[PDB]
Amino acid sequence: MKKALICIDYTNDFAAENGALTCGEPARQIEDTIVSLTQAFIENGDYVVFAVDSHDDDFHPETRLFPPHNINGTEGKELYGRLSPLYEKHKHAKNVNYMEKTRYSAFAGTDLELKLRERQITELHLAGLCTDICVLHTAVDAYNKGFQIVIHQNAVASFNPEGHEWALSHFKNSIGAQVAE
Amino acid sequence: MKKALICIDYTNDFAAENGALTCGEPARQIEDTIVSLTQAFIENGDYVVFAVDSHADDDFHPETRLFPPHNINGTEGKELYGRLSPLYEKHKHAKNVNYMEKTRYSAFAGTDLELKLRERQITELHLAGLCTDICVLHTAVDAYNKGFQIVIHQNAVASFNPEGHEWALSHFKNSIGAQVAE
Ligand SMILES: [Zn+2]
Ligand SMILES: [Zn+2]
Repeated sequence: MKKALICIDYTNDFAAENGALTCGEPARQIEDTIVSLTQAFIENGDYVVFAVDSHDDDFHPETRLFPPHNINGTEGKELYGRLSPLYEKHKHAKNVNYMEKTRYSAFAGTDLELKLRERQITELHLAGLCTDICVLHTAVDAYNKGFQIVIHQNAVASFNPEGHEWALSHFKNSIGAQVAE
Repeated sequence: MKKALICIDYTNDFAAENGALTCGEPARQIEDTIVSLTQAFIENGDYVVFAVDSHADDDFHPETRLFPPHNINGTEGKELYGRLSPLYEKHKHAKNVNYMEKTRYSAFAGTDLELKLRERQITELHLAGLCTDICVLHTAVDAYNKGFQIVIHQNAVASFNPEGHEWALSHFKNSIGAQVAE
């Protein structure tokens, strides 16, 4: 179908050794496949959204739960590893969108759905962090919005291995997505 | 602040022994707690929504072909389980009681739940029912994105998957910021 890739929260703070909210080894371990995945989408001309947690704010629900992270302007928010130059190489491309988000789901309070419908996109490929938090919530919205969904299981990770497994099974058995190797 | 209870898919098909999609005993073991909870809300005059899956002749529904028919209209599989059924029948006339059919996992999706919550100025959403890591989870994701305070009644939710159940309760507490009440 018409395809888009949503590349979620692959930042320093979520992957880096001293990431302010780091997921650690599982997150860095996917670096190579998510970079290839994204590059491939970009080069084939498919729509690619870098959906990135963005924080300035005692009104944000997460300020109760978590340390400061993915703060606007800081190195923690930058895309991790080889994904940062991939993006910098392509940030002007028509089929590349850098989209700041304020909740776990890439859809919530954003214009992602608007952009996807403009482009008549019908299949949404999901990659990034975490499998059972931002990828999950995104997939829940995608599901309830009627999109076909592809989870790239070697391009997602979580700190919690059980959550990771649980999520992949949820995507397969409840959401009816395709979980791709 | 103003409270409502969303009592999710506590039906024969999801709880009974012979249920088309039963979670089995753990769904049956919460009957007393979920009935006491729901009755407490009803009698206190708080808003209560029985949110019930209603489907399976539509090859357009994502669920058909990929799940056996369940909570089908007219069938006693759709009936509330156990003592929840006579509680509902006794109060179904009440202004603070609503029966709401839903067609996806989340109680918000394609329903007028949010409309009704706004009208009643509900600020805090209490969730109970089945399954912890499916319908309860999807309802909670939506509730979270729509800005509600969320209370999960741990002893009034259950899943057919024990690992999913535990995972979900930590998710609600730690990611969604819900109160997980015991
Ligand atoms: Zn954040
Ligand atoms: Zn169903």
